[PDB]
Amino acid sequence: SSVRDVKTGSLPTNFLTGVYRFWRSQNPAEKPHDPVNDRLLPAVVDASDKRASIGTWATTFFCTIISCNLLGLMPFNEAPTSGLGFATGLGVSVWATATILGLSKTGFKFPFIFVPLETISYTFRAVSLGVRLWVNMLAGHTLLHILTGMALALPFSLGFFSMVPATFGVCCLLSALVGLEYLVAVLQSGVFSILSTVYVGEFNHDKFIGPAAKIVK
Amino acid sequence: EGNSVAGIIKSVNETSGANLLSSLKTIKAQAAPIYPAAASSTGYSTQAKIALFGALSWILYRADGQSKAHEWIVDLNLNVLQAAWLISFSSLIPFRAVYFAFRGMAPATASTLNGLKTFSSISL
Amino acid sequence: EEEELWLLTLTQQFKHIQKHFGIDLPHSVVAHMDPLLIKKIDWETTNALEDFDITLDDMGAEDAKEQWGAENLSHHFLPLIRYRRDLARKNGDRYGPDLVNG
Amino acid sequence: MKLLPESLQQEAATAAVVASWVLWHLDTQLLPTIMREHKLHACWAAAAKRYNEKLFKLNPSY
Amino acid sequence: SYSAYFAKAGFQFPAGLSALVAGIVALNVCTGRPTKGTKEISNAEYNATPIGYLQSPDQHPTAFPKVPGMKDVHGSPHHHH
Amino acid sequence: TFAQRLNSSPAFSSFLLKREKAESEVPPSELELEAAQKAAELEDPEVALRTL
Amino acid sequence: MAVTSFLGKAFEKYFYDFSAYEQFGLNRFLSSKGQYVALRHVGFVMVGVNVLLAANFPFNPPFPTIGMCPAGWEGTWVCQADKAKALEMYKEWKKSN
Amino acid sequence: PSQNLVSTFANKVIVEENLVNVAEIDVPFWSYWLSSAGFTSKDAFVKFAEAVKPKVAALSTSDITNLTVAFKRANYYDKDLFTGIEANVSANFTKFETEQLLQIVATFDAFNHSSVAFLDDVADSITYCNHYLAPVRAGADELATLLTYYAKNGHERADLLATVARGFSEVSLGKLSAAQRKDTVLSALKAFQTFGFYPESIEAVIGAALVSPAEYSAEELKEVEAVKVAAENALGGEFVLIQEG
Amino acid sequence: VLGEVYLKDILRTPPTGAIPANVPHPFQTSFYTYATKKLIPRHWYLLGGFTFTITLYGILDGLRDSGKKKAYDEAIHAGKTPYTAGGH
Ligand SMILES: [Zn+2]
Repeated sequence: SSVRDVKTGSLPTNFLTGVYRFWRSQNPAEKPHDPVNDRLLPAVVDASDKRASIGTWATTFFCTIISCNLLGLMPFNEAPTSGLGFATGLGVSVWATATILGLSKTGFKFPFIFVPLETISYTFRAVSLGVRLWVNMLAGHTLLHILTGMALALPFSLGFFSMVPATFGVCCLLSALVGLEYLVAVLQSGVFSILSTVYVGEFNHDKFIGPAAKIVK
Repeated sequence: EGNSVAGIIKSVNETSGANLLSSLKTIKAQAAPIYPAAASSTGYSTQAKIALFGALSWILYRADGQSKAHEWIVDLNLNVLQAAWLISFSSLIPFRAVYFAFRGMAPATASTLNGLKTFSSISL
Repeated sequence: EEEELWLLTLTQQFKHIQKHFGIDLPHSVVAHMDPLLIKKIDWETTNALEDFDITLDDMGAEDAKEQWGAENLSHHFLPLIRYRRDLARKNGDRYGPDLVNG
Repeated sequence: MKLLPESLQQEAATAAVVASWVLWHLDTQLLPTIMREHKLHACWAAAAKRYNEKLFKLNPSY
Repeated sequence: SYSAYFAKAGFQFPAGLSALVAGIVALNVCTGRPTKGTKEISNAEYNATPIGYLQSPDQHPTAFPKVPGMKDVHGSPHHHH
Repeated sequence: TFAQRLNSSPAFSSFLLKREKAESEVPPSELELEAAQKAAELEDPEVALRTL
Repeated sequence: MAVTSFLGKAFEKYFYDFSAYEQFGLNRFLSSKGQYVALRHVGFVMVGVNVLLAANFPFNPPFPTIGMCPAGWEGTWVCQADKAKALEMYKEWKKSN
Repeated sequence: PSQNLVSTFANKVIVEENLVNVAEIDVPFWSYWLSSAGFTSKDAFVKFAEAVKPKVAALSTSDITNLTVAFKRANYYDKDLFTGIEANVSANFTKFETEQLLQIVATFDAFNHSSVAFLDDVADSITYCNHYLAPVRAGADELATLLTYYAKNGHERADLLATVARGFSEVSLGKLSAAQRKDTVLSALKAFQTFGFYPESIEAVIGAALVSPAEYSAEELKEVEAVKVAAENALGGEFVLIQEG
Repeated sequence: VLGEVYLKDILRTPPTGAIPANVPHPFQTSFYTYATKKLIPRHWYLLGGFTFTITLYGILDGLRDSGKKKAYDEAIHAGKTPYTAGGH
């Protein structure tokens, strides 16, 4: 009932301001023909009422996936997005959000032999949006399990703290794959939300209402 | 709590001319804003103990099931590989350059406030 | 000293925001000092226009961006034009800017 | 390895609970705080030329 | 100035984290199925069986196994091969 | 100055910024230093009256 | 101590000015500090690998060895590639040892 | 005797005299939701209007909005209550949202009740204390009610009229049925010529009648084109309907 | 003069007694205001997409157990054990 007090200019407030303004920047509003004044202001407010909140949705999916992907790089923790139902469940849910948005631009009726081939390539982006997040979080972590099993075979067989130039070259290769996994954790949360603005932004187009009567000169 | 300019105006009006210039530092301090003083510490809040015991209850539970995972020595040596980058990030990230880089992501902190330019609001 | 309370409340309040904004000012002190600016900012978040200044920047509306900022601080002049209207009503006249042709 | 989960609907619903909490937390807790301090700065930077000129025309001190 | 006001309130969780943790726990306990490695039996079997025979060896792996596949319990020796 | 007000903010008492200085990123300008020093003289309102 | 206040002051002086890149000299051998941290990193892994193995050494490895054996074992339960075989051999070895 | 005991319980415990005895605690909650269920009951709204009069001076803004639109639907005009309501609005005008003030004015426009201090504190609140795009979220049948209430009472406030005329567009009039759009366009042009204020968005309320003139009569279109010529020289130009092409 | 009844609840100075409580947004106050003004008018496409996935993955969980029940019955009506006898 009593909300907490926020310092202005906090670092999480500055990061999320720049993050939100980035994903809002991906589907910008289109400039009308008329100058924007008090005549055109309800047409601009109604143009914003009919646009999807892709600025909010894409930073929902940025912040929920970069938090899940970076959990896999914390010790004692696995990424939730290395699960098949989690990662592909976010990809189908973006694709269904784009489709529900594109189906409502009409009256919820679904759109010769061409259109089964536009549909297939369109229905596969349900699969590809989530599987790309799942495979990247699985295939990077699986290779790290294999190469740290093979790196453990050397000090198990040889001495502890002995014949160290053999294990050093594979402990730096293991260390450089965890570092690549930090890059893939941030990139795949970016590629998921860049592509969510592209897919949802395809149906983010309505008619500008505008002035139907004008006193010229 | 009425406003402090009307407290300045009232408290300057009811002083004599002889003690005007002596009173001006106690009228200045009566209308200064409150900056609350550094209280007693009483550290680690009731929710900061849930956060630290709950993270220790999570780390012990995840290390418990990692140790019987059929690749337990491979799992437990991955926490060494993952915590090595948490150590190598405290020693390589420029934390003052990162603080001022996030500070420029927000337009509220990328510039100074801009209104009210002091020649428009004089009272002569 | 007739309207010195309003002109010096504007001066002292902005000088305290500017000294502390983006450094250590709490959000509670902003909403204390400027309650109707926070009220109008919260209207945009409630009514799904939280990116309205980004929308006017997308469509290049630089004069509607200046009107958006000016109409959100337009209550700063309300203690003056409620005072000057109660002067002119007490002196039998009409307030000037209230009228269309005046 | 582990590829399919024990329940796909339980993992899909964990994703929908986590992402709808982040949607609620952003819209309700974060973005009101973002916009309270973004738009104090933005309204002051957009009005500053017309605020000061309106105030110059109003105060009679000159 | 104002720095000592923000040190007074300490750590605090995000403002609705109790609904996230109650929502993730309610998905992990209201599964509507037995608890991953167990099977529902009748009460006549549950009251008749020792707790050493109710356990399976697969569900109790050894905490730091010297051989991969070591289990802590052995369960019912009455096998149906 | 601005960097001198940042140094006493809660951000620079945090652990990763505790040995840092805000002047190391963008130093205060020559006018910003001379106007913080001029504003120190005028925090005495008697000195501000006799100057004016 | 105050359990909150002492360790923060203790860890801070360990974190900030306690540097074994200078308290142990060590600029004589390494060029930068940017590659002292890239060897303390790999050094943390090799020490952490060698501690986790040695803290329980007589174990049959889950990971594939490449046909190599640790010490004078070579035919025992520690080197057995079949895991149901080595469980029977470990249970014989355990009552003797 | 099961039917006898229930019928005896029904004639002495569940009546409307005890329905108004539990409704004495919070009045504007129970006043608002009952009247939305069709409970007009003018003798019961007398009982409401006295148990709330020691409370109107300390009500929240959503309570005052709940009182007035309940006492509008119940059509019961309690004049010494309704001056306590306008003394809540005039004392707390900064806290009232213009979504709430457009429902309070439409009650005060039904029962022709106005102060001059109330007409300024509603116009000061819509213009200065509220967001300038909040007329755009209003719906033009409520804004036209506010325009006549300032023209009935002869209150010329040119700052309020520039604010309310923002909310008239093709968007806000298009959400109206053509019966309700007709009762609004004639009601908004009659107020815009009473003050002689012809904003640039009067061409959306004039143009709402000139695309579909077949629901308007001859003297109503004589009332429309009186305003159209009065606005063309004021805006310094010539009216032209746009057809989209 | 202009005398503080005109500045009331419009312009306040920085506080001198104590720092007040933060003013809540209407969404932080009640979930019902968030749900009816923003969650359902603006984000129902996203809630519809989360609903589609949970129902679709309940189809695929229903297909997977009807395929488990199919292969189970064709081992007990074939005189075989339906799994690999545990392993241990
Ligand atoms: Zn792992």
